[PDB]
Amino acid sequence: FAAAAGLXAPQXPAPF
Repeated sequence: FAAAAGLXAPQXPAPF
């Protein structure tokens, strides 16, 4: 769970 958030997070801007 924690891992998921941490690995995803830097790509949050991408759809933008």
